[PDB]
Amino acid sequence: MIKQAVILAGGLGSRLKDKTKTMPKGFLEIGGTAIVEQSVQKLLAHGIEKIVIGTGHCNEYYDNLAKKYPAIITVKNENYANTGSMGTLEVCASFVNESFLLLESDLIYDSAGLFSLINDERKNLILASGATKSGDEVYLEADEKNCLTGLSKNRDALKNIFGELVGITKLTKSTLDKMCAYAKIHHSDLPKMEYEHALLEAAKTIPVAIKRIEYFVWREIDNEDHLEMAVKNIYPHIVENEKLRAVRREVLLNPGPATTTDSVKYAQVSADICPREKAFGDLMQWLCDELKLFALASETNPDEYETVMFGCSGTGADEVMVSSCVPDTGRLLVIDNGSYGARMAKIADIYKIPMDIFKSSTYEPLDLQKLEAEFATKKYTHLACVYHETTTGLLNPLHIICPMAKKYGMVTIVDAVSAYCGMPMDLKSLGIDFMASTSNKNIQGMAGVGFVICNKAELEKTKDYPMRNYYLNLYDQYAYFAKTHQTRFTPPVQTMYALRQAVLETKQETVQKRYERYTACWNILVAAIKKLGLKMLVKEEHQSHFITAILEPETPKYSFEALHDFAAEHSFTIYPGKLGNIDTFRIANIGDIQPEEMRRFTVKLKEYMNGIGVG
Amino acid sequence: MIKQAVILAGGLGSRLKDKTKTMPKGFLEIGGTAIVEQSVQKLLAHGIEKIVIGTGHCNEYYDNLAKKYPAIITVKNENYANTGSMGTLEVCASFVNESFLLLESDLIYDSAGLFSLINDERKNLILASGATKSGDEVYLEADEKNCLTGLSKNRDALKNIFGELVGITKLTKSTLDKMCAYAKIHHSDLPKMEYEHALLEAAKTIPVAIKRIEYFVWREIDNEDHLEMAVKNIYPHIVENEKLRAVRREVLLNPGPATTTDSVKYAQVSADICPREKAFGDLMQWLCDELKLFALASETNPDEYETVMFGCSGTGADEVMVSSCVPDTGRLLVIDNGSYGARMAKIADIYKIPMDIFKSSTYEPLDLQKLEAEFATKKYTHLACVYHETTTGLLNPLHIICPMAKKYGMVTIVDAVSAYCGMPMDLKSLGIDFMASTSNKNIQGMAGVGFVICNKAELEKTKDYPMRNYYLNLYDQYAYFAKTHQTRFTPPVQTMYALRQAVLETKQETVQKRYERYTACWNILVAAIKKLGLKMLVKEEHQSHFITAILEPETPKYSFEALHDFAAEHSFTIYPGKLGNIDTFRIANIGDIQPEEMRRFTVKLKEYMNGIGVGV
Ligand SMILES: NCCP(=O)(O)OP(=O)(O)OC[C@H]1O[C@@H](n2ccc(N)nc2=O)[C@H](O)[C@@H]1O
Ligand SMILES: NCCP(=O)(O)OP(=O)(O)OC[C@H]1O[C@@H](n2ccc(N)nc2=O)[C@H](O)[C@@H]1O
Ligand SMILES: Cc1ncc(COP(=O)(O)O)c(C=O)c1O
Ligand SMILES: Cc1ncc(COP(=O)(O)O)c(C=O)c1O
Ligand SMILES: [Mg+2]
Ligand SMILES: [Mg+2]
Ligand SMILES: [Mg+2]
Ligand SMILES: [Mg+2]
Repeated sequence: MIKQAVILAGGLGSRLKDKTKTMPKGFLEIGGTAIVEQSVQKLLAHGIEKIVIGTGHCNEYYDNLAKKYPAIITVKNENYANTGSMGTLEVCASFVNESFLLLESDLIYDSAGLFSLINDERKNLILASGATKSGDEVYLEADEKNCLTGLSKNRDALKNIFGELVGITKLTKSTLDKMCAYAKIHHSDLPKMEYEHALLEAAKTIPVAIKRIEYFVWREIDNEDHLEMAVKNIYPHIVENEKLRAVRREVLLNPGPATTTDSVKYAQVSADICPREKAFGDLMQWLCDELKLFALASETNPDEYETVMFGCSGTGADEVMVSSCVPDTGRLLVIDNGSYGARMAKIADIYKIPMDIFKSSTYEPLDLQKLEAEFATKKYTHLACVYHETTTGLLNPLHIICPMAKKYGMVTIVDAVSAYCGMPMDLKSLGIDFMASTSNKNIQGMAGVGFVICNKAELEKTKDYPMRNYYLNLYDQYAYFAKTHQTRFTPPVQTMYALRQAVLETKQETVQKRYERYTACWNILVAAIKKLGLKMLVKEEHQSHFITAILEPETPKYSFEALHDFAAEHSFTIYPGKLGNIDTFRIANIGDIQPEEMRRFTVKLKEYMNGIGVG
Repeated sequence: MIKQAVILAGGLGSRLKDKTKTMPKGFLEIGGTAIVEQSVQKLLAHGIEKIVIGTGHCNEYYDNLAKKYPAIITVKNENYANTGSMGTLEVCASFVNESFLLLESDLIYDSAGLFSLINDERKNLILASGATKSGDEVYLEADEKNCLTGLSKNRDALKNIFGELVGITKLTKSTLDKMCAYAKIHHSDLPKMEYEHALLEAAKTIPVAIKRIEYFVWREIDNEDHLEMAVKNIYPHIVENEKLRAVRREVLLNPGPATTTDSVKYAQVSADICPREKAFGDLMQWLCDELKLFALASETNPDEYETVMFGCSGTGADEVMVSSCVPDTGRLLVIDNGSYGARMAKIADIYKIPMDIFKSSTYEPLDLQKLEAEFATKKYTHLACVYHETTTGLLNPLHIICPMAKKYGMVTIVDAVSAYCGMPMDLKSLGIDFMASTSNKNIQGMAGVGFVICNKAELEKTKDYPMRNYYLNLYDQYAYFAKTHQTRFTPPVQTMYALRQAVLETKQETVQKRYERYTACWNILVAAIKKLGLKMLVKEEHQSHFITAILEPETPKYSFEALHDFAAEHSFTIYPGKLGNIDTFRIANIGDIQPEEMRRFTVKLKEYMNGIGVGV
């Protein structure tokens, strides 16, 4: 997979005259957005994790772009006025360390050119098109292996015309080295070298193939004629082509699997791979390194924590923790104030772990005096509890409970399955030793990877615990990968590709802003609940903001099924209540849901409720 | 998703003169394949499981087509000479029970059209294109909501030209009902009604939207002019469009995950769905009902068997069996003649199940005499064993071992992780009570679903047993789905969509033909092994044909790393040996690997082996 890209954007764009006197031409806007920002989104959407933008003229526009996209690094060609495009690539190259995509800044293009270059086996590969009749075409001459032998804007300087250079090229680091060595040795005589020229030179000794997509839909914008072609013809075509790959968007109001981006969905599609290959071990290592960061404050040293990934669900991860972190020499206290706390107590009981339960209401907060009293008996070495009790939307105050458990010398075992990545978390100041979550809740990937983020020292303390199971044993799963850079058994390979994409998108959003978008959706729902006269099971002060239990209207005209089927006709999936003794329904707002989508849902809810005489 | 399609294929193709005298025009060939078989392939590749073809003219071409694609059912309009296309749709209608794609038979098209209709939220939807300059165009007139209000081959008879009808339309069953009711009402006065006519009438009371894809690449073939645009321009363009979506193909010579079809890859891409929804409960039910049939002979009663699916790996599925099927009141005998037999023994011991181990060589066949003497001690209520020991490619003779165990009163627990779907199996005659496998080995899906196919009577016996774990407990996982039509926990939804496609493609290939394909590759590999002077660790007669353990060459110039890195440069992934005291490398041939591709590998293997002095 290609993880890096370079956008060459130091040019003056002089041929656009007034348009570029104050502005790089990448920041021309078609359809409401800078063309280069669209390219940045297309690159990240295909799993590019680092975008090196070589800046020069009006570099401020790009520095300000980088503020919106953490994947961008800007590097200025201070001499941009007196070099060509090769000089800008030269200041970028020290930032490139593997194979990469190389893009011009004045392009619009069908993103299927990204996919097609990434998925071609040839390592050095120019994307080319058929005839465009656009002006300023760079023509490629190719040999019988379709490899580059000449290039020129004068079609008569060439021995054949294979296609036109699009400006999107896949290259190895070694090919870049060769280009930068030829550019450097010609700093005096060829000061305005264009990157194409150095690539042609490099192609003499390293084969550089050309992939000719006859009908590839693209346009470069050097001047006003190009812009006319872009605005009137090429852009609406690109829009249509990219919408052909759009996936049916169902808005899920259940707490996960939730609505996903289509870039997370398509991240599941990749070359087949043997998961014991080094490259896949490096991907699993990167997933471990990056997952645990979403649970730590930036000032907490990451090396104090480990991630342990398993092929299993959230319940699986909870069972890993209960069944691997509490020796028979200790005693566990489980907080049961919901289905997931009750589940952990039943797991501990199945395993015959010494254990008492602290039972409390599913919708009103825990008594912390009574809880501290149970810590104070010194009977408990370990505590297992849930952060967000998805049963009702109750948020347990683990910023209070778990540091208190630590003050009593206890190890903390935390189900954060529906909390992690939806709100900021710092395991260190939260006093949390082991934390479980999954790949398909608030991180917004696909189901199938459960994981435990561990205080490394407390993880180590379990090295000599008797195993209670095999597939779900925390220490062995951790120890084997530390030793072999392989995971013990076959993992959900494609789901792990999806998880990496969801990790990149969580870094792009940041957890803080995801929390704000979740809470904005929640704010809309609660206001509409109040207007309709509906009642909330949990008091707002005590809620997670990620799911809201709503009491069922008393009128016999209501049923869950009728509201559910109506909402489903409008592409909204709602969720039943989970309590035997109290009738509720639940509306969650996680995943890719947008505030306007929750607004549209409340409109439909009001339609339905009004139709049965509620509100 | 959309599970059903209909092809109207009854007409004469008269405008094609001699080419259709003896043949339906759907069987015109471009690129070596009948255009209508090309359409069937793209339908099947997008998850369609039933393709109803309405026949008439020379219906025998379509009946022979149906022999090659089991998803096809042909139904002949006997009166095709005296109806139009709606009459053929009429005789197909009772075979359609859901929303469906409706297709003309003379089409070539970008398959993106299937994907785009399936993923559009509007339930009744005509695919349209911009102007084609093709002749015989069917023009569509649309209202301000892009819904159909008129159509004609005569441009001037319409108040507006919204686009051209491609001939691929998504409809509900209720829209089909309406169309058929209107056609029967007009049997007398409109006996040659075209299906377009009836759809326009339905659109007067049911909104039928039009999805206009301006640059959509397609062509219908009614005459020689159409055929020329198809051959010279449209078909090469579709080929290019479809190859832009191709995923890089690595040939995996490791035993799973292995090379997959791109249709299985893209089956993971779907509408987000809450797994407790009835629709997804129905999918998991379908998967259970279909997975167990690849482990049974047709003469075996599928009602005697259940499937229990989990979100775990093959080791997880083995652990499900070991930890849920043997109570402390019994005693388990584990056969250990390989890594996965040993693994089941290690799991057994961690749970403290009463057990002995029957150890044997990892590359000599087990002594059936010694094993029977162990069974005859009457000390064991349960046997656990491995069908295919992918450690070495050693295939245990379970068609002897497990019925013997049954004759001795034993319950049988079988890891068939690397055996199931690569060779015909019948659990009834094999005497197997519990059989595990996964979604990413010989069934050729994506990893994440581990499952246990159970003798129903024996599965129900385990209700009495104390739970030893929770996530991996067989009975509780079975019973919950039986009671609720939901799985206990969140499953790997998208992996299950891919498993469904892999199931559909196994049904298309058949397990017998897949065994032949695998064995075909294995033969090629074995013949090249011998030509090079390489030695196999397991005797041919005791091998599975699915993975071959090869002795590493003695020369210091050999290394697994060099051979692996050279192979990988040519898009082949090989696998290291697994054995403590014998140096081997392994070459598997499961997954979508083709024989020509195994031949290409042996050519590169000879290049490497000759390079270091092996093989003359
Ligand atoms: N294949 C090129 C057709 P064109 O001649 O229009 O090249 P450009 O003038 O559009 O420059 C190509 C890219 O190269 C960039 N560039 C140009 C000059 C320079 N000194 N540095 C650059 O990065 C520039 O910003 C732009 O994105
Ligand atoms: N949008 C269609 C306009 P066109 O005039 O090409 O219609 P065709 O003659 O090509 O037929 C359309 C389809 O309808 C089928 N058909 C036609 C006549 C008939 N009695 N039964 C059919 O199924 C036929 O085999 C063919 O595949
Ligand atoms: C708090 C909590 N814990 C555990 C789980 C179990 O997750 P899974 O269904 O993936 O087992 C969930 C499910 O919603 C959850 O919300
Ligand atoms: C016979 C056998 N049993 C068990 C396994 C373990 O399966 P998994 O890697 O999915 O855990 C394998 C996988 O190679 C196998 O071949
Ligand atoms: Mg130019
Ligand atoms: Mg340019
Ligand atoms: Mg026609
Ligand atoms: Mg036709």
